[PDB]
Amino acid sequence: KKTTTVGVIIPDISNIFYAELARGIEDIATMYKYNIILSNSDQNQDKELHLLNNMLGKQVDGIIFMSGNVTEEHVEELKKSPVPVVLAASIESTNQIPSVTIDYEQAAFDAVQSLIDSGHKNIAFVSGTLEEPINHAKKVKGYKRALTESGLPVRDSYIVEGDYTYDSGIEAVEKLLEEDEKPTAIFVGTDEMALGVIHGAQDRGLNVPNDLEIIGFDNTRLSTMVRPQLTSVVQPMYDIGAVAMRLLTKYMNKETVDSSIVQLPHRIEFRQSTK
Amino acid sequence: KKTTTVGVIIPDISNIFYAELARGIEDIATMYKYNIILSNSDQNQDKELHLLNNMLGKQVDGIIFMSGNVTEEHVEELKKSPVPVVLAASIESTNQIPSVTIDYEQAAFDAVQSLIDSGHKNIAFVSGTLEEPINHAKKVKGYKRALTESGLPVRDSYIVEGDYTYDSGIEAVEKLLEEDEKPTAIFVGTDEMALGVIHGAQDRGLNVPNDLEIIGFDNTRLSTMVRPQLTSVVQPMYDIGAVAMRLLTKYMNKETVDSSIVQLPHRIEFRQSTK
Amino acid sequence: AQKTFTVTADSGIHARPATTLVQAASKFDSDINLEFNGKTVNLKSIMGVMSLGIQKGATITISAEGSDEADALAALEDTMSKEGLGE
Amino acid sequence: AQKTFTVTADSGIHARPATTLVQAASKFDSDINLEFNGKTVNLKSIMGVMSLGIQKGATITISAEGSDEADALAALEDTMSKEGLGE
Ligand SMILES: O=P(O)(O)OC[C@H]1O[C@@H](O)[C@H](O)[C@@H](O)[C@@H]1O
Ligand SMILES: O=P(O)(O)OC[C@H]1O[C@@H](O)[C@H](O)[C@@H](O)[C@@H]1O
Repeated sequence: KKTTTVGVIIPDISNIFYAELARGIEDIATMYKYNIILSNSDQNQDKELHLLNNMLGKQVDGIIFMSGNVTEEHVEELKKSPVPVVLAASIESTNQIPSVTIDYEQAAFDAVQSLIDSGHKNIAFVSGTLEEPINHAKKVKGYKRALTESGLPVRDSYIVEGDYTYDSGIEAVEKLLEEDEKPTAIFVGTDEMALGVIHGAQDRGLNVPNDLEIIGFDNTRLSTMVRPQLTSVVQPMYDIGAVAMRLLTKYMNKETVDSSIVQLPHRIEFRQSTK
Repeated sequence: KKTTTVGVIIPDISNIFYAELARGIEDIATMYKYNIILSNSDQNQDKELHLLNNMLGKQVDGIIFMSGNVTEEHVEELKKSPVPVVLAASIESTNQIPSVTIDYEQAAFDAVQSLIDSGHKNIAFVSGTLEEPINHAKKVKGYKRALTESGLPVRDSYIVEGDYTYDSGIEAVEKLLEEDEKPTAIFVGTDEMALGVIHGAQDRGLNVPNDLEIIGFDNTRLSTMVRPQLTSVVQPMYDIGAVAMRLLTKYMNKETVDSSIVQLPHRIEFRQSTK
Repeated sequence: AQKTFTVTADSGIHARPATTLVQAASKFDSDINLEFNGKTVNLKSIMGVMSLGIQKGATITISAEGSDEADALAALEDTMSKEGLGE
Repeated sequence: AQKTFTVTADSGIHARPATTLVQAASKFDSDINLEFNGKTVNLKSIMGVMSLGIQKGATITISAEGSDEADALAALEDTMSKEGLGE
């Protein structure tokens, strides 16, 4: 009936972002004597839904699911699952499915607010795929809210979407630099794109942070592998995977659960891309 | 008797290097309807040997093993395994255990040779943990052989070991720059360290590649996320994992195997860290 | 019964885009091969295709021999550009 | 029955070094807790310890109450520096 092995569905294990979450999950599974069956979905809803059956059809004591877009259809099938399912670094509005993340909306806001407190009025936002709820529902809103609350304009041409790749980061700054009212600060929704934003601007000759201040998100290892060193919002990738696994072992072993909706603390690591 | 799930032992899934190999393995396993049970060992021989039993004790149709140091004791237990075992990006002198890699020694040599062909006489080598055979048995030897064959001195103070971290890359250049006869070119055994070598030198004010040319190894995504863009020896991480898995499915399904010792082609991607 | 291309992918024919080109040829009946630098391999084989190490700028010729030649060759030409490999 | 430290780890008490500090306290019988910013949690709990988000430079106080207090507290002080967390 029970195998002591949990299945984990992930968009792409080769991405440092997901690879970090996987290490946390794996470590805790090990700690609590569980085995993991990892499977890449590549953000393909069809693949994702299919992989769900597979894991269940191989009877696993649990499921940790990660995805950039947990749709109503996903939620429906996840509620049907015979075993405990915990979402990691992913969100669905109803909160019916257990999940571990950070307060994205609040973190985006704090990020932009620090740029405003620094005297910035023209602040842009280079975002990842706008379709994904963490982006349009949270990060974007946190960015906009910081603007409005300080009584600043909320221009849509100041928001350009990338695709998480370092190159899109480059293409984003150039597009933003084509604007008449040049931004003086840029909040990027991901470290890899922020590196592209930093480089794309240094290739255009501007200096970071003198001509343009920048802030990234996740605080991956890339943040320290840039010059200047990237100021970045901290999302504890490992902790998220670790805690999401622990939460899962609580459901699996029927322990006392305080809340199935967990938001780990976030902060900002100020480095050199900001003044 | 058979589960159609192979076990993979890996030092650390969060490292981009191993995460890349894992994606290739996973993709091919999927293609051939297999499941994977990933487990981190952290280069701990005790952990590694233990994890071997675990996988076998859970009856898996195969095992893909990765490690920086496959010792005689490891080989002994691997030969004892009831199921096909293929080594990925790892080596053991006897060639008794199937493996997929590249010709490390030849690749290090080609790397240094191009620096010599470019007019360099004082060439250093920033290496990873010297204890690991790929380093002292291959990369180092390829580096030395390129030197001797061109009738150049083989100074040991020109070889400093890092620990694969970006910081060790920084510490390595500074140590190398303390040398009386400053190197004009540096071959780094890993992309992450090469970034640290590039930055550590730009922080010391020198210019790459004018004052110092640099070449890395692996050609990860970091190579293009630096300025200048890193010239790097190409090791197809994904292909290595993919092919190592395919080779494994050949043994598992008893297909025709041409050779259990595979060395995929390597080349050098010349970018900006070289002239 | 065949088409020739110039690989545009900066990564050449490797990694996932190579697993994709293999997957595609495998969905046919004909006998699809890859001709490169005077070496021909089975385009339905991961090891074979990845053992060639086809870099960017190289010239390759995919061949098809079977009851669905044109279909394979045409679908692959579509995969070639769909995957940004070449044309 | 307790010791106080200043976290030196630039990453603070997180990730593996946090899983290690948890693992360590868990190897005892006493009741080990972590005191931070006026909040105490069970040092043997992953969620508890990671829900505090202890950054670098913070001051924490690990406490022990059991038949092996000094042993736990001493072993943890050793883990504290062995892991570069603080002292
Ligand atoms: O690790 P980095 O480069 O900051 O990238 C993280 C991002 O990587 C993307 O692939 C994910 O879709 C995002 O959700 C994630 O935040
Ligand atoms: O991906 P990068 O930064 O080039 O690092 C690769 C290296 O990472 C190290 O951790 C491994 O021990 C090496 O064997 C590997 O070559």
